[PDB]
Amino acid sequence: NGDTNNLSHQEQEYLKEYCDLITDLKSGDLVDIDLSGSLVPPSDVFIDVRVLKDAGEIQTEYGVFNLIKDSQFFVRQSDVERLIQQGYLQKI
Amino acid sequence: MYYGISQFSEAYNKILRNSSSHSSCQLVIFVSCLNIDALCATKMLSLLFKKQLVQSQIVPIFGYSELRRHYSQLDDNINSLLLVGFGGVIDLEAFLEIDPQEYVIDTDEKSGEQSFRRDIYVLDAHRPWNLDNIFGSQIIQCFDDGTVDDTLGEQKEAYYKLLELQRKKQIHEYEGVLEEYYSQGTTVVNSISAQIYSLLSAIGETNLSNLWLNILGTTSLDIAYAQVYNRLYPLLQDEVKRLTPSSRNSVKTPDTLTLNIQPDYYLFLLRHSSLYDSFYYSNYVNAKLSLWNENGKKRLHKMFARMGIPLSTAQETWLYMDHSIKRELGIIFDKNLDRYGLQDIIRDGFVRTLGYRGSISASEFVEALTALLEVGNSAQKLTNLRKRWVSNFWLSWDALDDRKVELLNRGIQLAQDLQRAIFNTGVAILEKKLIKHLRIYRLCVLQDGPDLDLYRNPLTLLRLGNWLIECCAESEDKQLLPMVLASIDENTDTYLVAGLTPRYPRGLDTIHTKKPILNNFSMAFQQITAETDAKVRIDNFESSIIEIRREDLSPFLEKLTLSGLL
Amino acid sequence: FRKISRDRGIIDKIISSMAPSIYGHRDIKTAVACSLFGGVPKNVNGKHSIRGDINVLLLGDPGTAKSQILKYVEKTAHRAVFATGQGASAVGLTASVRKDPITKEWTLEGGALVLADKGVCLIDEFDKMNDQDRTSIHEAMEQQSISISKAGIVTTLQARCSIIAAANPNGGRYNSTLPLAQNVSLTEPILSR
Amino acid sequence: DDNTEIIKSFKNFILEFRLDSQFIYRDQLRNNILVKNYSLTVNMEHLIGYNEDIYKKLSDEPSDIIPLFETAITQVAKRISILSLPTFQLILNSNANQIPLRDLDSEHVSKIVRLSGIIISTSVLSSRATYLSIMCRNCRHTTSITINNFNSVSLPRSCLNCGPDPYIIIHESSKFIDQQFLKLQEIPELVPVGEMPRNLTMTCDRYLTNKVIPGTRVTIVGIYSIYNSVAIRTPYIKILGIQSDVETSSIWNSVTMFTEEEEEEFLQLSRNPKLYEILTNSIAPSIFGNEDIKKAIVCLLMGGSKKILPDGMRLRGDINVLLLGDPGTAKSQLLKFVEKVSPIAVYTSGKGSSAAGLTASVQRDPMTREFYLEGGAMVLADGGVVCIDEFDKMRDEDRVAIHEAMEQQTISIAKAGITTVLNSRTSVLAAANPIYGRYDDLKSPGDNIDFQTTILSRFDMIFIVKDDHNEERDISIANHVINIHTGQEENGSEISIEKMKRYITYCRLKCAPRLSPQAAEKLSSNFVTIRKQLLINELESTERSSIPITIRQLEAIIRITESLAKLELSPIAQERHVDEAIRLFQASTMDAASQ
Amino acid sequence: KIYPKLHQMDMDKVSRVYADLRRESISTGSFPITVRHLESILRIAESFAKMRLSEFVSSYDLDRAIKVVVDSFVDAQKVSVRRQLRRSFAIYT
Amino acid sequence: MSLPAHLQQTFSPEEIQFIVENEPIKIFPRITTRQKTRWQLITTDDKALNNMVAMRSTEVVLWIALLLKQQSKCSIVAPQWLTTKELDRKIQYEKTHPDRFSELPWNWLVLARILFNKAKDDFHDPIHELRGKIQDLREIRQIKVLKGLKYLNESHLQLDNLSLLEINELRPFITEIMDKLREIHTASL
Ligand SMILES: Nc1ncnc2c1ncn2[C@@H]1O[C@H](COP(=O)(O)OP(=O)(O)OP(=O)(O)O)[C@@H](O)[C@H]1O
Ligand SMILES: Nc1ncnc2c1ncn2[C@@H]1O[C@H](COP(=O)(O)OP(=O)(O)O)[C@@H](O)[C@H]1O
Ligand SMILES: [Mg+2]
Ligand SMILES: [Mg+2]
Ligand SMILES: [Zn+2]
Repeated sequence: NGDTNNLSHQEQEYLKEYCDLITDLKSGDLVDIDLSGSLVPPSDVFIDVRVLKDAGEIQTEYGVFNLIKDSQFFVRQSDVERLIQQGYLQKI
Repeated sequence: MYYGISQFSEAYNKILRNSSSHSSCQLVIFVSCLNIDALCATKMLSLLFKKQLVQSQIVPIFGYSELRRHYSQLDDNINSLLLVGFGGVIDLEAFLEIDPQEYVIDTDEKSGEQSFRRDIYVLDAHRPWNLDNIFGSQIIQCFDDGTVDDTLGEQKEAYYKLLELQRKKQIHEYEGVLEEYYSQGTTVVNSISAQIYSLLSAIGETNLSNLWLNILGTTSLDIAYAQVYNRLYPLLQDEVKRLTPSSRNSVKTPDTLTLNIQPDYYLFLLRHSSLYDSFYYSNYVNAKLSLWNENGKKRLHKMFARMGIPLSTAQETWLYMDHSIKRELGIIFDKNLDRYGLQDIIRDGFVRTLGYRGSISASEFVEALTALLEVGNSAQKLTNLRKRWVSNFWLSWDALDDRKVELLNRGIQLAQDLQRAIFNTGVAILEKKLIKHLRIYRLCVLQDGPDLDLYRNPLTLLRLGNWLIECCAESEDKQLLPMVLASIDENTDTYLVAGLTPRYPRGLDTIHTKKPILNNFSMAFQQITAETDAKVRIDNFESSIIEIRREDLSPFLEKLTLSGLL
Repeated sequence: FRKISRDRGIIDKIISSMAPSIYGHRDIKTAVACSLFGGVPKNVNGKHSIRGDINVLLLGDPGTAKSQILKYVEKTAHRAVFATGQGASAVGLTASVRKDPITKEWTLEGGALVLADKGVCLIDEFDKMNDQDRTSIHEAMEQQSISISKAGIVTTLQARCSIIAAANPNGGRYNSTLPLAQNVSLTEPILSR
Repeated sequence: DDNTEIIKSFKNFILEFRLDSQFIYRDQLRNNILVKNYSLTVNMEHLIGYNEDIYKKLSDEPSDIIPLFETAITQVAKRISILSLPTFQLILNSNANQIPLRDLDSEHVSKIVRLSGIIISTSVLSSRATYLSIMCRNCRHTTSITINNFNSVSLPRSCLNCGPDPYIIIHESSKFIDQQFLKLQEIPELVPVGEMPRNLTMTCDRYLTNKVIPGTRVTIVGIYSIYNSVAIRTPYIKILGIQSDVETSSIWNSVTMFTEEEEEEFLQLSRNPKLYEILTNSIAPSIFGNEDIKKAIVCLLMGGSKKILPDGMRLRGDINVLLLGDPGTAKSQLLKFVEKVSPIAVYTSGKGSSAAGLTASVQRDPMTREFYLEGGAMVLADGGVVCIDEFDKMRDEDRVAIHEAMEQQTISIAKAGITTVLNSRTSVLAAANPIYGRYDDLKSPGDNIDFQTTILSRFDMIFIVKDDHNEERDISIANHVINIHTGQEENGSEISIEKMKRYITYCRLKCAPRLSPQAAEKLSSNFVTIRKQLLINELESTERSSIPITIRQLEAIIRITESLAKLELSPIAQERHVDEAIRLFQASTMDAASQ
Repeated sequence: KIYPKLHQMDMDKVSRVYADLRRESISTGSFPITVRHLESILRIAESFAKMRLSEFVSSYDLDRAIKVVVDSFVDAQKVSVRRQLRRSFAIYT
Repeated sequence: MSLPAHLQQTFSPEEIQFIVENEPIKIFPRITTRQKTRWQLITTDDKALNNMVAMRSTEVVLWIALLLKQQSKCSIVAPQWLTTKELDRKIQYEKTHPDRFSELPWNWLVLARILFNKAKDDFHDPIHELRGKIQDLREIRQIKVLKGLKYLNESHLQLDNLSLLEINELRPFITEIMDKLREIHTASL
């Protein structure tokens, strides 16, 4: 959204300020769009998802999700797209 | 409160009315981790809610401790909670520390009723109902199958009068009748999947997949509570006849789906193994022939020789077996089986075929699902084991989808492996004469078996228990005596005791066989645990299964024998 | 055979019934009975092979009823072959390679140990054998197999046979004042088998 | 009449069979015709599912219906690839129970059978006729014949006056196919009591040729039939399918038989930080201790890398290991495991072997009276490992017959006119006992070893295993062995034999690391120190060292370094591998020499 | 028809007798002792179990096998140390 | 960078499905939205949805139609080109004209896959027959494409009536090979 020992210090600085640039771009007039969003077209409105790794009751923008390991949700893809991206959820 | 057979539509409409808003999820379902009937019922409910676009969450749950933890961890935005496969016997309001005042939203003096933020629905087939949930509470709503109205009038009267209250005599007699009601043992009287299918028929959403799931749920009770399956069979037959297209002259197509009522058999995975292995690894056949010793193998070989099936042909797999014998099997079996006492193998079951694929029966499907549940794959280790079983729940749930057939095949393979292991362990138990025949019950404790890691799962332990119950216990013309089976695990130095109800000779209709036999081990186990400093864990949903420490089993069993309430 | 065997002292009425025409030698009879009944072979996970047969060596004085015991074991065993010290060869035991008179092509013949598969090979005058012939049975006595690489044939056989051998100590009479190693000419690898 | 209906039925199976939304056989056919593989592999479980009647015919009379299913395939292929092509081969897969090789008898004649065995010989390809053009001697009348290779055919006896047999074949207008002969021996364990293993002759056609090599276990689906060569017939099996656990095609040519999905697994496994530990633990899980020998066996299985210099000199890339020690050490069990894990291996006993048994032997064909060459253990094990057990019982001449094949990796023959230099690139893993059976410390090392310095210098690593009676170790071994006797990790600490064998093949055909300069400087300094150490030891004792340290040991250290690098698919060998190689060399060969 | 299997056995007893045998066999010229004999004990126990047509090896069978092996080991010793060896090993015989 | 390497210069199959799902389709409403809330869209027209009457043919966007069908509130009317007879005619036309492609719609494969997956009970012919016909048509067109690939050159090329999914399949090979040919030719001068 926006190991490191491999990179040289110049590359580390480059990556840091490039992430800063990406966030600055995301903050502009394209705010309504999630520029660092998903590039696969939206197909289904509701999907079954499974919790892949246990975590607390994460409070996302769209709502509160009680991420119990080995529990399924029937939710809208748009809401849980970030959690799938990070790896807390799986589509199945 | 309790919802009659006709009130299922009202309950469903309430759930839709309250917990249905595309903004957020407001429904949660708790399921018994190790109950196939609950698995199928929850699959049916999940499909039904998916059709109407109701956001939900499904949480597998092993034991009451996990139930309490998860309920405490529930958010306050959940309007409806669904419990499938448990909760009826315990006092949910007391157990979950539910204070009706805290959960109240609005109270109307004119109406005389109060509105509550949360609602809890109980889908349980166990008995007896806890009279507090049925009659006292309001947040708890119990899905009844007619028992409360058929045979609970006197108990209702007594409980209502007791709440309403020379008077000492009436009070005493009322608590006496209540205690008499609470004294009886626990049994299963119906199938949850049948209840959900009745709801679906009430709202008109029955199709072939729902009927398949209902059949799986109902047939999962055949092994233990045969008397429930025999009662529910006619309805399933009528439903299959009603749903099936009248004309079958059309040829098979890659999409045709068939659901027939063909002659099934009490054989282990007939269509996915050899005809020999189906007889060898069958509970009934081993019970009626004693295959665990050499004379049994000789008798089975004699039977096959008499039937006219070469040994090489019998050991061939089902698909490639000689087709003349496969076609004649019904004729060959019917004359030959009566002589060996294996006549009751003949039966009628449900077989489902998907175009151009192998046909599989309901019993084998249930066996595959159970095998996936069992072996699919200090307090820290216990929690890890329970987490692994919760994980296996989802493998078994996936195996229910026609797009996942590799999982079903994997389940059949695992089921064959597990039955082989159970056969070997039972052979070791019977050869050594490890079964002690006391006057109150039978006992069998495993201490040094070769495959003792398998029996940490209650399901595998119950599989072995059923195997033992059928062989040399159902037969031999011995008196019906309940059995206790225990197993050890060095990694945690504790026992997993499991009382088992006796079973009448299979397929022997009689007035005494008509009467059901209850399981009293829950009451005795709880009494002994309370009286002694047992350290027993009674958190499992099946109250007959507990955990004991290595050094407490001897005192526990001594007190069990001296109790006399078994 | 299943009533005789529930009785309580079968394990010792069986030892008594071993060569009853020999007066004493209870240890020899016990060893012979153990070898006759033999252990259980086991393949752990399909990767580890463990022998399941018992080998016995009788190292005694001249007139002490050794050859008679060997003859009795030959009589009683299901499949037995009797060989004497210098009457046996390295390929006479195990297997040999010949050129078939008909097809004029190399072929493989089974020796004593092959004839004694699932049986007993009784070697008398064990200490007088040739060293070359004696070293031949090393692989068969532990691995239960014979490996031949000769004349274009590369094959491994099965020799699941137990060996009961009779030997005579150095000098013709056991010297109880010296250790066992000094009283026999055999070496550690053969003795350990 | 009925033939057309049968052909129509098998054509509808190839055009109507869908298990979900993909036509499996229609798409398999198109994809095969695009790469010029004119065949279709059909699974018999799918045919039993479409129409059981079609399976009943194919199983009741196999040599009559199989020829009619080939023509159906050809017709469908023409319809699918040509917009208005030889007869297509049909390869069968089945899961029916395997009949033991020796249980095949008169009850199975002209039936489809499945069986397993070991391939002991393969023939030079022959040419069978599939479309003859013929002419008449007298009237010169032209005709043609069409032949299917399924026997229950000859030129017409009477012309179409012309005497008997008037037709002569016109070869420049005929078409032929490929035919091969195979000998199948039954598995050693299946053999009954006191019986020699039995052979069986097999023949394959077209795309089933050049699929196996001698010494590889295979599974065969075919037809048990008979051919007349009095009232007896010699049986044989007409192959309809071959399945093997060895990717012989990858081993002979390039890298093949690895799917991208399979290849991805191997890269993932190589990325494991501690693959060395997993591989070391995976060898002989049932043998306690002996970690150094297991690491040496890992290095031997991995192998080094071979170089061909511009001037033509070749540098050996294989590692040879000797195990000298006392009885009961589990050397034979290690050899029997290595024979079972390696993709190609032969287990031989030094006593039951010969100079011609190893290497190659000259044999005379009884018919042609012509001498030819047959490969022995070292040829049959080419590209793999030879496990020579009882290395001390081998005769002096039979042992001397191994020097060139161990070092130069070639078998020079000059016998009966035949003059050649075969190729034998094998790794030798030998087990032996000292002179007195036990390594006696009282006597000098030159008294416990009868091997000459020439043969010993050819071994990269020499292990002198001594059995010391230590109570703690003895108790540990007793507990381990009892657990084995009375009694599956597969959790990242051990991999099954199949996966390990496939990984060995992948690494061998995919990597060949090279030394970096730092490693070269390190190994060069170590060699100078070791040679000085042998000289100080020699000056002290009048006796000349029995364990030598020549340039071959430097090359052995280089090979060990390269094998350790190759184990992890690292194109370059760094000092982190040189240190391990030096440690292993010190643990085995300098340890043996020091005593 | 009979293949006895080791299920319930005193591991410590067998381990302790094996260690004792090894330590006492360290002496020069004594009968060799290796893991082969540890396995021979179990083989003899299985044979004794087979003699009774029993499907499981009992404790008595293992005790008898241990006695057989220990005696056979002791008898082979020299006269000078035979008495000491017999006294030391009397626990298992 | 910002765009993955597999989405550069070409579209993914999901992108093609996204494009296809904006074309209009005919539906039979199972509800009567017409009045005798209200849809408010910005990417398509909303008058049709606001005016629905039970069992009355109307046209809406394909994705809205699929969403409605998921609720059992509309029955998609399959296109006229997706009947058995029309597919037989197209197969015959392909067979008789080896040098040209038939006049199937530019979205026949994608729409066929979508409708078979989603609306299985809205066809008037057996589904297996339609699947077989579409498979046959695909094979014939594949033969024609293979034959036509032998005329790549440094100049233009024409592939008339080739559908969107086939063009997406072939875009990399065709474009890169023709680019290399052009590069060689231009280097020549
Ligand atoms: N960890 C172990 N160490 C040693 N022997 C073992 C071990 N595990 C099992 N064995 C036993 O080793 C025996 C095999 O003999 P082994 O391979 O040790 O002999 P060797 O020393 O190579 O040969 P030889 O005695 O002829 O010199 C088998 O009986 C097997 O049961
Ligand atoms: N303990 C004994 N009981 C009975 N007979 C014996 C005994 N010891 C020796 N003999 C006699 O000795 C003879 C056999 O001697 P034998 O065993 O062949 O000598 P060797 O031991 O050199 O082979 C037989 O006739 C037998 O009767
Ligand atoms: Mg004699
Ligand atoms: Mg050895
Ligand atoms: Zn003529």
